[PDB]
Amino acid sequence: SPEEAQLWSEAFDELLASKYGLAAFRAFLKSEFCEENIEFWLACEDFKKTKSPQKLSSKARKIYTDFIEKEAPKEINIDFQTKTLIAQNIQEATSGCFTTAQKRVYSLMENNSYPRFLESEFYQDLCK
Amino acid sequence: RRELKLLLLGTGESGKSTFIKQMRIIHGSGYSDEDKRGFTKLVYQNIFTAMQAMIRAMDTLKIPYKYEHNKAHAQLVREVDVEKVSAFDVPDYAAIKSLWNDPGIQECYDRRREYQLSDSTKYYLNDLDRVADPSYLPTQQDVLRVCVPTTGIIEYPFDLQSVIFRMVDVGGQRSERRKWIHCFENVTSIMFLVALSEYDQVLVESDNENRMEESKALFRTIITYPWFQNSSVILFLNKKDLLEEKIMYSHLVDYFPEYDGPQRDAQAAREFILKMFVDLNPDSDKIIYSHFTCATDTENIRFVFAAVKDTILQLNL
Ligand SMILES: Nc1nc2c(ncn2[C@@H]2O[C@H](COP(=O)(O)OP(=O)(O)O)[C@@H](O)[C@H]2O)c(=O)[nH]1
Ligand code: ALF
Ligand SMILES: [Mg+2]
Repeated sequence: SPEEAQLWSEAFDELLASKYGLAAFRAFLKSEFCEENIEFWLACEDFKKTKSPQKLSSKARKIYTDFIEKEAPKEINIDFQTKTLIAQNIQEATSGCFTTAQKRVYSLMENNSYPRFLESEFYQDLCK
Repeated sequence: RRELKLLLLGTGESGKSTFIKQMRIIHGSGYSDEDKRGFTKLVYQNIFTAMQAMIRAMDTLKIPYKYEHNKAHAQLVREVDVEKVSAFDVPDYAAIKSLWNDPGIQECYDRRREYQLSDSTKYYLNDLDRVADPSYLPTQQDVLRVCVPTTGIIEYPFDLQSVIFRMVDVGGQRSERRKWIHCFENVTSIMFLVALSEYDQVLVESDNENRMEESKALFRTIITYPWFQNSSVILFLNKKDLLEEKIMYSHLVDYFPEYDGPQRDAQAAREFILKMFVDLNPDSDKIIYSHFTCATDTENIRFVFAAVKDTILQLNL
């Protein structure tokens, strides 16, 4: 509907909340090749709720090699200081190792990608 | 619809998104009274992010705070989430107010070359009162100073009288340079930007490495690309107003020891800077246009772009 959508303009969590919209903003982040940041957060959102130490030391090596490691395929745009930080914690990983950049990457979208999505024509033609 | 594609390039923070906004000013949508309010949230976060960084430096470099209660204020500032900020507290104001005027933090700002600090930091913090005013509207000058990274690649289209210039905004970190590939098709001009200030700084993506030796080698490879030899390359030595600040204490001879020119000259140094960049061209038949710019100055930007608009239209038409 055109109201469920107009609800998302309010704030960035309203867009994440809906399911349909989460697939389209990705389809737009793809259209600006900055999808590696959106996939990472959902890698962190599934990481934060993980329980067993086995799954905590192995999943932690999936996301690193992907988004962090030097010349990583989906290397998200972040510093060397946060990459040095998360480089010493993975050994005995815990729920709050990544959050350092997770919050940086969320800020990287709320302040750049998301606003442009609300100005995008695919969003606005959905709002009628 | 007469179209010409242009590319805005440069190393991490040479002042690219600042141009994109400047183009929106002079020949574009403009920034009305209502739109300025959207920025508010960030301008805050920028000062937070500006401050948070200077606290870590107090740990890092081992500089002591003079007033010992300022440590408890910085501890309060440490634990504030940069993201969830929406209105500006009086205590956090006072916490920021206090620490800025702390002479240990003023000593920490003298050496901002030794770690990462948004250069618009001294801009925001001397006019805190205006900002910390609950009925504060950011000027046009404040929006330019904002520090909002560009991730991925973006097309900001603008229609000039004779032609529709398609500018390409891009991310300036090694991590984002792999993406640049998807836009090199159909190119007429590159607008390579270099931060004149970043001659003594080190890069964000690594330790113990000089930023201009990054900008030199990067620039160098862009040229060598053969899909760009039928395209006009324009150099932009940005942040010249900061170079005048920077040149007065930091000596260029401690970083590029070749420089035969004199110290303490904002001009003499920058006239050697353009020589090092323009000494990296293999092609003698290909020519390099160069303008010096203060990217956050709309009047200085309107003269360089008008002289550049005339430079490009004479080439490809
Ligand atoms: N003093 C000064 N600051 C600038 C100039 N150009 C850009 N900046 C600031 O430097 C930061 C980086 O600008 P940006 O366009 O994001 O560079 P990018 O990171 O390469 O895209 C912004 O916070 C601007 O306020 C300039 O000419 N002079
Ligand atoms: F360093 Al950038 F956009 F290139 F913030
Ligand atoms: Mg940028």
